[PDB]
Amino acid sequence: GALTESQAALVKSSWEEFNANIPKHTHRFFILVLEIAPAAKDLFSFLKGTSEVPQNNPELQAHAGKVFKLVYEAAIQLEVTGVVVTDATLKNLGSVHVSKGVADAHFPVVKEAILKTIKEVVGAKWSEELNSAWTIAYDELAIVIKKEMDDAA
Ligand code: HEM
Ligand SMILES: O=C(O)c1cccnc1
Repeated sequence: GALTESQAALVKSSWEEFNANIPKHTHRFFILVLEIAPAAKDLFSFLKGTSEVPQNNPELQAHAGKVFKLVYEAAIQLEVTGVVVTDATLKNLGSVHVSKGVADAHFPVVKEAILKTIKEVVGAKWSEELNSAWTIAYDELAIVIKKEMDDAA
């Protein structure tokens, strides 16, 4: 697909849709995560000692938002420029993932959790062309973070 002018137009449009509801889309996101992999719970400070995923924990929202922003930004960057640019941020990310005891087999957990979250976010407007466009953008960004973790470990 590549990211045509037509495909990027599709990712931007769908990200704008996600931001429109951070406490929902981010709590869903942690549930999709614990559905796919339960043990992941012990990883997160704000999830430990708890029995369910807190719905209004600011720490938790701030946390999940930041993750989706990072995947959008990556898609536009692909259409316009043709690539994903690795900065300070992407590298610090790689450090903290290792402190917290996170591995690569964890990544398809958080991907499916994000494609499923966006399919849920865009509903009937969903196209093969759009799925293809976020898939392309996650893959391309994960390729970069995994790359930095392996560097932070
Ligand atoms: C392209 C995919 C990913 C992106 C964009 C991303 C982004 C981030 C960011 C931005 C932070 C720090 C948040 C803060 O300062 O507020 C963080 C922390 C963390 N990440 Fe991820 N991440 C990704 C994949 C993963 C995966 C696959 C896992 C494993 C399940 C994971 C587990 C964690 C943990 C345990 C922390 C520490 C949270 C705490 O303070 O207790 N991440 N990540
Ligand atoms: O909340 C976090 O810090 C988080 C969630 C998913 C992936 N990475 C980090």
